Amino acid sequence: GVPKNVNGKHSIRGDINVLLLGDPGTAKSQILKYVEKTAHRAVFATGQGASAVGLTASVRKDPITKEWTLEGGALVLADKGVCLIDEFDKMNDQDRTSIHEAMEQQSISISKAGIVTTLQARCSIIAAANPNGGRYNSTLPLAQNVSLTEPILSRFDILCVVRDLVDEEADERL
Amino acid sequence: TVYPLAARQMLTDFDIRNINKLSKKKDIFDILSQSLAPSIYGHDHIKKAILLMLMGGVEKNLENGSHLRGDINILMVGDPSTAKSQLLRFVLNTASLAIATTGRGSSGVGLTAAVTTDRETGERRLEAGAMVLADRGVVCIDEFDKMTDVDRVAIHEVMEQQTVTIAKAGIHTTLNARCSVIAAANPVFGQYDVNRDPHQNIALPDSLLSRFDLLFVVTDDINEIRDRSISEHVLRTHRYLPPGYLEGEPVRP
Amino acid sequence: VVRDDYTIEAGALMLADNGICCIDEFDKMDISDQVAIHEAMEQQTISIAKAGIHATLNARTSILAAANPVGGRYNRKLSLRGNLNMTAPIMSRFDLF
Amino acid sequence: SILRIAESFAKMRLSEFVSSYDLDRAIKVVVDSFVDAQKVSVRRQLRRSFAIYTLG
Amino acid sequence: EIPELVPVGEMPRNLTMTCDRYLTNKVIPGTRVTIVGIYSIYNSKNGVAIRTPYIKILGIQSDVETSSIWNSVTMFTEEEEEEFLQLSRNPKLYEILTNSIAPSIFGNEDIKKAIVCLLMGGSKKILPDGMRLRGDINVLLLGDPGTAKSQLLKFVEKVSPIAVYTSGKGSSAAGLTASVQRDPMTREFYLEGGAMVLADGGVVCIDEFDKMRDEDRVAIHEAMEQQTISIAKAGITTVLNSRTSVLAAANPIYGRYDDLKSPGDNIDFQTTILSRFDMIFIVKDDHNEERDISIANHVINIHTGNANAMQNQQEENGSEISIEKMKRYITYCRLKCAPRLSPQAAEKLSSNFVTIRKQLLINELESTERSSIPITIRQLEAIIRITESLAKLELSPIAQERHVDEAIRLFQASTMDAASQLSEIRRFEQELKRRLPIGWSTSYQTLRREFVDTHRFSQLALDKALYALEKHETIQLRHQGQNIYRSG
Amino acid sequence: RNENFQSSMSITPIKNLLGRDAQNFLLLGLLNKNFKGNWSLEDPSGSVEIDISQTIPTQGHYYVPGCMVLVEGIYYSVGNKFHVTSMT
Ligand SMILES: Nc1ncnc2c1ncn2[C@@H]1O[C@H](COP(=O)(O)OP(=O)(O)O)[C@@H](O)[C@H]1O
Ligand SMILES: Nc1ncnc2c1ncn2[C@@H]1O[C@H](COP(=O)(O)OP(=O)(O)O)[C@@H](O)[C@H]1O
Ligand SMILES: Nc1ncnc2c1ncn2[C@@H]1O[C@H](COP(=O)(O)OP(=O)(O)O)[C@@H](O)[C@H]1O
Repeated sequence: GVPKNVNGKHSIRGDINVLLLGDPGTAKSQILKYVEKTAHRAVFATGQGASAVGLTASVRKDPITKEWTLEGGALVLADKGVCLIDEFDKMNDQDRTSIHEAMEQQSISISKAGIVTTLQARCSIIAAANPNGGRYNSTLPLAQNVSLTEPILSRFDILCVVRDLVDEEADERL
Repeated sequence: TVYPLAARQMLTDFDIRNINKLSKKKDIFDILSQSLAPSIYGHDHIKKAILLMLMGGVEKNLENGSHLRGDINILMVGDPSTAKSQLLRFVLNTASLAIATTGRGSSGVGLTAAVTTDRETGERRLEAGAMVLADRGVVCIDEFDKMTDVDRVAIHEVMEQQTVTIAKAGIHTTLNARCSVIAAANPVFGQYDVNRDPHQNIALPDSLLSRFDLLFVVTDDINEIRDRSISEHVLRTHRYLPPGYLEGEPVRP
Repeated sequence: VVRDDYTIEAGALMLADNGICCIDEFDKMDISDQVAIHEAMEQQTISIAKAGIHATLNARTSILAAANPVGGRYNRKLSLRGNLNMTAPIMSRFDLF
Repeated sequence: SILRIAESFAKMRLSEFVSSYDLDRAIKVVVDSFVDAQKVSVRRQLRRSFAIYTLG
Repeated sequence: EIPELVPVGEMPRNLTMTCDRYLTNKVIPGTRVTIVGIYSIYNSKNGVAIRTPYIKILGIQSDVETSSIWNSVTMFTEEEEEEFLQLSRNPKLYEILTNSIAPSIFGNEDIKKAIVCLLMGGSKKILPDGMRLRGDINVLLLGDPGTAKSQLLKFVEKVSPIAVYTSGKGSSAAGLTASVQRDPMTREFYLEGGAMVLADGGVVCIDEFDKMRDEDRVAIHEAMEQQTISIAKAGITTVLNSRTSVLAAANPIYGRYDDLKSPGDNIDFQTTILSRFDMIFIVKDDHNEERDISIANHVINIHTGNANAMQNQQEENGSEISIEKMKRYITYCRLKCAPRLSPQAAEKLSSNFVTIRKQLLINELESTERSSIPITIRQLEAIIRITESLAKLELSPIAQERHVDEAIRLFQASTMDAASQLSEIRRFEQELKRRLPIGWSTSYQTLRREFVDTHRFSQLALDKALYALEKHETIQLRHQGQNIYRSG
Repeated sequence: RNENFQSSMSITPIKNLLGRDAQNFLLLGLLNKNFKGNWSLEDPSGSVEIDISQTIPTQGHYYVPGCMVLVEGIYYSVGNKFHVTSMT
């Protein structure tokens, strides 16, 4: 969409974040790789390999003069692009949901090691998650199907539920 | 020239006459107790212990070398807004030498001593931390229930030994610290329990509880009459105007 | 990631590039190893974004694993899913048993 | 989110103004996501509840 | 550089600049400034032909920054001072300041009043015994997502003259408070100020306060309450002053605030940090169709651009003021007015405090466990500071009783509303549904003499279950609360 | 405005009474029967429950609910009640 600035007083996020919840074997990750091929700027992260400060942004001590300098995270490298998370549910909660300010305020506010900085991270986040138990239950609601909580689910604009249903003819054409 | 700016105030003979006149009174302990912090209501025995803390007891050094501590130390544990930190600020202001410290604003090396180079010498030397610079004085510890364990080691070392041994950077030195400690703490829960559980008083180990002479515990029990008395007392406190200043201007028995 | 400023140490999946990674005691593998294998079989990449360093690492690797059943020997009455500690997606990621 | 999905649908056509068709498609996407998120006991009722907004 | 004008995918670049003579000591760190000057090159002691650039400052201008280093000095011009006096003489400046805060956020009127009270602040007082009492209020907005709490944080950071915006995840103990760093050339430790040093005399805003670490939350207690940071690290011990008003936003531990769930389960904060906070605003979503349609129309008018027209027209109407005028009015009201209390106001304040503590007895009787939201003497000091800020809106040196009841209304709307969140109940419900039929009424004295004097139940069971039948809307109350009428 | 109160006692608002245990006070209150069915006195600052066991009323007057009466007596903080000595 379009980010909006109202009178220099109000800010409206313009990017769209999409969560794909589905059964395994439904090609959720190939779409993410296609967005990596397709988007102008595209950053990838998955699992326990994405830290809380691997995303967002971090701070570090330089070997020269031992001064605290900022380091751009995964969301800094997607300032006008797409950040893509694979296996979103199995990632740690501290590592899952450290991205609230980039996915809501489109900004990275940092106050550590004597450094205060309001970075811009206008990120479209495309996540790919799995239901509880490995398979989606059609008779259950969405809330206990996911391990995600209400605020991390609430920012996501489109939540695509995929169910691997056995069909005599859809499997044929597929 | 250098001026101290009077930590050890000079004593005129009129002051000595006043001191020896008031010493003969039977309730000089009460007068000097409620003379400490009239803005603070309650905690009268705590202020009596504060008075006996500022004039700490005599120290006796035996012939065999046992160091018998004459410095009384006080740990105040209890509910929020029971004015423990305000008593810490008062004994900070009214002492001859007072050094404050905080649970998350202290390091164990930063409390005793740190080794650093000197600019005009090009030689390594010690600079004393918080707990050594307050020698023959008081240390005002706030949020004592949440030290890092490294700072707990150094603090417990001073409470059991009164001297710190530094063996690093080619330096083998001992430093004396004959100082008093007043500290404030909250229980391990959000509010203090009236279930008198020994383990949920403080989160610190009982070994550090043992070196504190007076473990005062305060409960902000919810009342009507005494609560109204405290309410009217703090509204009398807020209605004070400092002398020589205009009404409604910012501040610059 | 290794402080030396972080650098990458390759894991045993990466050293078996265009080859075979024979893994023993596959049942009691770690959860970080689980979620890295969850991307490592199909997409053949491991993506690491930690602190200042972010990258994707291509690991074309064919996996041969030998996993003991947990809780003792294999039970012939139970299903093959019951005897193993693996979940559904990493079982579906394997070619054959 | 409906407003950004309508703006993105207008952006896909390279048209600087958003039409009512883009609002209809954005509402259709958001309603379809909400219906697919719901449990199957009430997907028929929820589909018939919002059918007047998407189809017309 | 300005964060609004950074390039894509890069970092803001620090550039070294110099001032000489009377241009020195004019700016506090953290301000936004426009600078005119020459772009010269100087050789540095630190490859080939690399000569580091700098800017020699010829001129400094900043509307957000005033009075250089703060000396409580009146540098406002005379006609602007007369205009500010006219604003202080306005009979409804309270609604003007309420509507000035968040014009593009529907509802949250009590939150806007608490924000204006935070921006004006209380009065710092000095006692002869060294007793320093707080002159700032800290407000925590706890509630569901989608209530625009972080937008209120951003607007508070825009309106306030000294303000910083921080995170809960992006924070640290040495980041919010002052840090101990090392100089490279001298190899000596020195203290560099953090986010609560850059916000000294102003507002610090914290986003996602529920998520900041347990060792990270508790370095703030002396900086919220004692208005100082006492640091004894690396051979340096000092007590820096940090007079920061704290505005924090948070969600509950569960994903949304659930009215069915107990308030103890939703909040895993300690009672200490809620004792330090002054407005504990718990906000919920009731899903009222009128409120949903009103917020829908308001956000539609914001997105289409018609809200730009409505705020631009209402500014010329005179019921709202902009960021710059309200910022300078905040600075003038903090630098000019510091009010006391009338003796008749103290009776009302102490009486309301003992009344709400007696209500806290009733709140903590039947639950038998301690409430997570406490009302202590520091909350009485909070209501005192609210009253003094309400006097500081209109430059009133005396906080009269008219400001006192509004302070009581704000405290009941925030903290008392937050704190108010087997066989006897069913047996009472069956006996009362069989006792009085549909469409007939019964006096409360009849129920008192037949259900308490009989000792069929307790009086607390009666008082709870009458409310329980009231919220079920099958049995309601009529005729000044003295009649119980079955609606049926 | 009357000379008796410009002398005898002074009027305290009702909200200030709760907290003052066992002290004599003189009041002006709107007389009312509350939801509980007991007698109460009300001002714009609040209300208090009273009991009329020990009253010595002024002879020559009428007392009905809705009267604004001068009430002299002692407040007790045990049950939140006000024991009235005299009413006029
Ligand atoms: N139309 C399709 N539907 C489902 N799966 C497909 C389709 N086309 C290809 N695939 C297969 O899906 C696999 C990738 O699935 P992946 O996204 O890794 O599963 P998961 O969603 O569990 O991560 C590919 O190996 C590909 O062969
Ligand atoms: N007379 C009094 N009685 C009780 N509490 C008071 C009194 N005067 C001030 N206080 C409150 O005590 C508080 C300080 O205690 P606190 O900061 O909670 O100590 P700590 O930081 O050790 O927990 C102040 O906020 C002040 O409002
Ligand atoms: N009353 C309102 N008026 C305008 N916009 C609103 C309102 N309520 C919510 N919003 C929008 O919804 C979003 C809510 O985000 P917010 O609740 O501030 O995040 P957090 O849950 O972290 O506090 C904002 O981006 C805002 O634009």
